[PDB]
Amino acid sequence: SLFNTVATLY
Amino acid sequence: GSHSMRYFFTSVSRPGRGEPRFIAVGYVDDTQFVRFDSDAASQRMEPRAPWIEQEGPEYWDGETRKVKAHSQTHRVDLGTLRGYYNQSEAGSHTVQRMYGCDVGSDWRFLRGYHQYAYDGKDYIALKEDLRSWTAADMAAQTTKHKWEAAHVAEQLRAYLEGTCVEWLRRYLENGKETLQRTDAPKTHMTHHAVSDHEATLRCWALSFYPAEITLTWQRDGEDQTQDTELVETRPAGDGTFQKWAAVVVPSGQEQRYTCHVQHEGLPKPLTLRWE
Amino acid sequence: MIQRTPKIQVYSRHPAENGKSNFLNCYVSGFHPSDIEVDLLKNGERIEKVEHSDLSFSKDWSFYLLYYTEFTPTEKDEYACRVNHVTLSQPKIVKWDRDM
Repeated sequence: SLFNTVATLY
Repeated sequence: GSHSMRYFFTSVSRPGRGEPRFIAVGYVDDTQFVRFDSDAASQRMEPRAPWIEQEGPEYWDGETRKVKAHSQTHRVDLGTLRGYYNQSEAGSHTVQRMYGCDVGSDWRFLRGYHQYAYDGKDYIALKEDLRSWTAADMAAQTTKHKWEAAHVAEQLRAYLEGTCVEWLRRYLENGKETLQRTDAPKTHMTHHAVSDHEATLRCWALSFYPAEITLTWQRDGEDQTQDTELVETRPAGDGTFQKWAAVVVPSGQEQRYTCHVQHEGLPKPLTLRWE
Repeated sequence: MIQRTPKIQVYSRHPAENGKSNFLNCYVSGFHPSDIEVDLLKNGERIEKVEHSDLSFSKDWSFYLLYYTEFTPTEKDEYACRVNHVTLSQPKIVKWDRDM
């Protein structure tokens, strides 16, 4: 199951 | 023994040809189980192993939701990086991301990973302690500081040590007959004459799982590493793997050479000789 | 920017036996960037129904793909894989050999 909270570089 | 779950994401900008391509794949050990392709019709996370097909609608809806969010994240990131490196709007660039977890023979947390690349090289990676970052260059030091202040490590650590390992455990048991199997290589040797005075001995390993294997040749018990033709381990297409190793032998010298095979599925390592 | 040439292997799934159904594979690996053209050829000619695996990559970031198609080998038919990539001055053609 994927990670739920993937953040942008910026 | 040990097991792993890994997700692999690829985003490729296509300036003046629409949205960037985004491809996501999931693996347990050497078996692929899901995919998402931005250019496909479904616009959903899709099954690629028979054992994940029995996850219900809440699973597939949830995975579709998360992978589109990953996709949007990466779309945005291609722009950020183009600015960081002062690149033109016209050129195609690549971002890759990989994360997941390893468990040991106790199926308890062993190691976590989260790695990020731009145009084929390291950009930023989460270190082993899952608490700090390795920035590959000056651009990535900006990201490092951003990610520290937003506590990105903390969020990923909780996933990699907890939920990642729980889901890996669940897939292992639900796909027990696929994932918890070891298929020993079927091995044999071929002999072919290169001329009147030289022949090829090729040692074959076929239909094995997992992909991890060692194939070597010796001459009178001495390593032939620099004189062996060794191919990369390759998929058969049916979820098993193949590998071969060949040597050129002067005619009459066949009995001097031995091929040696190590694999998880063999009770004992094998030593094969021609006649 | 980084560019790596594809390694190319052309082989069958099962030991090749004349008259028996099989799959012909072209495995391309170690390349970057991901844009790549791969064709399977029968007697010089592009095979129409060819599928491929989902794009994935190794520890070093280099991409790998499996291209494949059902086939029934014969004594006389010749098979090859034809690959193009930014690293190649012209398309690389690799012939299928049954003991490789």
